Amino acid sequence: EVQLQQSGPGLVKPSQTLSLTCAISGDSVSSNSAAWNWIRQSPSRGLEWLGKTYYRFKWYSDYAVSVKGRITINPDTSKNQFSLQLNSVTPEDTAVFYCTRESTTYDLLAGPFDYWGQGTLVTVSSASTKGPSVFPLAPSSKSTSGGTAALGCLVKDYFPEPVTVSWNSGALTSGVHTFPAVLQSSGLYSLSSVVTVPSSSLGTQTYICNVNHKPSNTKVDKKVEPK
Amino acid sequence: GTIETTGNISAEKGGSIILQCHLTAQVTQVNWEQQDQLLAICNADLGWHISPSFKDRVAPGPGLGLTLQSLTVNDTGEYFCIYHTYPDGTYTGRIFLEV
Amino acid sequence: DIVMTQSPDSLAVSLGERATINCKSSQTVLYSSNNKKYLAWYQQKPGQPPNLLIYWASTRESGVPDRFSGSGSGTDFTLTISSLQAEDVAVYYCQQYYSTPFTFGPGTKVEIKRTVAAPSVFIFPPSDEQLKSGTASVVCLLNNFYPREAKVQWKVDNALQSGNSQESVTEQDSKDSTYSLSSTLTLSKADYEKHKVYACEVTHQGLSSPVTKSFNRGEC
Repeated sequence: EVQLQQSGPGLVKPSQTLSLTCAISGDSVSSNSAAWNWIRQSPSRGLEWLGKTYYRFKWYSDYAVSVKGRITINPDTSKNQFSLQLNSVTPEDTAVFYCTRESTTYDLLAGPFDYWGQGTLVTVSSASTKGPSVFPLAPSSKSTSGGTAALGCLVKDYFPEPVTVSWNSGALTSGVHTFPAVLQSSGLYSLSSVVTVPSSSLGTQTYICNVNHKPSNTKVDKKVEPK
Repeated sequence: GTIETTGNISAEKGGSIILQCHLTAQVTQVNWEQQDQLLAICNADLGWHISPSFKDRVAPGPGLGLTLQSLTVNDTGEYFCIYHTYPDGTYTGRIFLEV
Repeated sequence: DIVMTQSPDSLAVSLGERATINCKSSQTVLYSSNNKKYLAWYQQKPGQPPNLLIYWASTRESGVPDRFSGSGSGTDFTLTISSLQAEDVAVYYCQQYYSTPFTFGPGTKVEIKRTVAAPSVFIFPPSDEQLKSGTASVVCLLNNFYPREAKVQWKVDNALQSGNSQESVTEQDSKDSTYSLSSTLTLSKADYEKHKVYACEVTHQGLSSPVTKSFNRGEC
């Protein structure tokens, strides 16, 4: 199978340029059976194609009219990857940017997007990065004896999105609910990550949420205990 | 080498125009171009393929030629028939269209 | 440009029952020379990229199960799920790859109709670590309920609160088809210390009367 790894910062100041890369594994950039596209997604505009680069017997590029003059998608044959450069970035460019492979095997100049990268959330803002403050959501002392109890972590006052939350270094996955973040009056994000566990295990089993905010290189481990 | 293009030709708006090119060596693929945009590909082993930007008004013409339908004032300019040959390499030809 | 439209905005179907979603292009995506329809279907589960399901209007992609199938032709297309599974809850898109720019539809959110499940309500006071920093967030959690419609009210000394709370909801669970919600009331340290009773009143279809979880500030 083909694997596409995305990299590059998410936070871009207005008027400055966004630069992302899509490293390819399992295929070549100069493939005659493929085109290398950039797609964006936002709740306002849905899914929108931005541009592509393909090599048949010469390198070609095709871009959307909504970004011509700002966008550049160039390949790198030695590093087996393709870039995206969006100049003069405005708050309207805030979106999840996906790199994807267009499978052009039957029709050499057209095909569907058969493989996609994980996506990069790009936030257009002048605000500086801020790591999260993690606080426990302790299980209640009035829990059901021989029932289930809820506990969690409040990941407050961070910017930009996203944060990742795991429990017991990724061992506890069952019954976990990491809610989507909300933008607060202050302009910083906040989310809760909860988990329902057996009430009888609160004395013996330890619970620790592991929060990673890659934009500011912050890693906070927080132990959630009763009382 | 051999570069034999149709020449600097013209046609009216709304109509169609045929783009001819003639080449000594094995032709692997012929790429048609509207200035810098790719119009069509005629691969020897995989056939004719039209760009999604031109499927609506470009059809394969006679031989390795092309037919540009529904002409507009924006179609004025240079047109190139790239000939990727083996072992001779690439040979290109220019055609100017006025409308 | 070719505009893509999808007739059902959202669709709720019981587990194991058929779900058919419609798509339409403003022009025919059928190319005569090869008799192919340049149309694709994608599935996008929350927080992950879209996955290709069908291409050429009816060809199933490798690895995608037999319950997904495509039909319809030229301009009107239809994606069918013969028996909808819990894991199939996602937004499904159609796309044309006929002319540049390649365009997508608005998407159709496919969800499951299931029995009414009442939430398990939990209230969490602010931690001493957070109060020390100068703020008090009180979190009320409604766990695994159905349908999504739920009203959560905050009361501080029996006074209804307004403008100082924010709520968040998870998308429908891929195994039990329920939702979860957290409502967070945020006060300053000084305000939190001015009041005693902090209550979260929850009204839901699965509850005969509202459930109130509350605590008194200071070890309760």
